[PDB]
Amino acid sequence: HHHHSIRLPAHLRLQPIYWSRDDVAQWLKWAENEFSLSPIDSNTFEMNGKALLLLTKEDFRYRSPHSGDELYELLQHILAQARTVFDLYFVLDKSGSVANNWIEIYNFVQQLAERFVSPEMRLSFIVFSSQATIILPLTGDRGKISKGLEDLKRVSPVGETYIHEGLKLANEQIQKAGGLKTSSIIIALTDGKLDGLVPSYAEKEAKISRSLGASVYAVGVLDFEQAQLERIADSKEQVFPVKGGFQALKGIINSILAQS
Ligand SMILES: [Mg+2]
Ligand SMILES: [Mg+2]
Ligand SMILES: [Mg+2]
Ligand SMILES: [Mg+2]
Ligand SMILES: [Mg+2]
Ligand SMILES: [Mg+2]
Ligand SMILES: [Mg+2]
Ligand code: NA
Ligand code: NA
Ligand code: NA
Ligand code: NA
Ligand code: NA
Repeated sequence: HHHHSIRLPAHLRLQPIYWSRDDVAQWLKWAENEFSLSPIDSNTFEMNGKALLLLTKEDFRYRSPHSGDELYELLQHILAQARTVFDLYFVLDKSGSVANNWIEIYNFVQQLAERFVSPEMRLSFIVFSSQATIILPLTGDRGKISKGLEDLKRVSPVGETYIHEGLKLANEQIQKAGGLKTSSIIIALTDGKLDGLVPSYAEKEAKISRSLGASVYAVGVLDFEQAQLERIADSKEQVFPVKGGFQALKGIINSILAQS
């Protein structure tokens, strides 16, 4: 049948894997009113969206004898709703300077790759030093992404810090994917210590990214050059320190999700 009209509150339209425990509770309140259900206790599902998605339909029925089957099917319909394809490009400094920090860069990327696993996400991994290389071409195939992560872990840092070459490969793929028609995010991990005219080259390439519609983030490693990262990223609000650990990861995750 094609007579379903499920429109969630705007702030609940993100894929349920990103729902907080409070989001789950709000979804229940919305559903009770939308579907004229009997009262749903606010603690019926004391868990976040990742956990909600592990429950079976039987679990829903046990938790809500009056409404669990309907809520489960509602969730399935929400999961089937089309969401805009979102493309994340990681542009990673493998120069000699960040050699003793490669694992820190890799681990930040792995954490973000593990977060952005909803089916509308596609990831690409690029590394740069004296030359830039696409390690993982843009894809939503989680098997290829896992292989891309294994390849990233084996990188041996060496060479100059020619970040413009890495940004160029993100821009080339964004152009091939549709340019302004795409939803594209670049995440550059670097200390931002650029030599010669590389600052000019990098800022030019980043402005090209923005002319293609992309939003540019910079994650700083080591004693990174904050001002330089601010000129590459869209703004200081899109510059995060890799040293901020979970708080920096949460900050950048929320910022990216808020581009949807
Ligand atoms: Mg509504
Ligand atoms: Mg909104
Ligand atoms: Mg929340
Ligand atoms: Mg029953
Ligand atoms: Mg460097
Ligand atoms: Mg510099
Ligand atoms: Mg999160
Ligand atoms: Na319906
Ligand atoms: Na790969
Ligand atoms: Na793209
Ligand atoms: Na965008
Ligand atoms: Na600027």
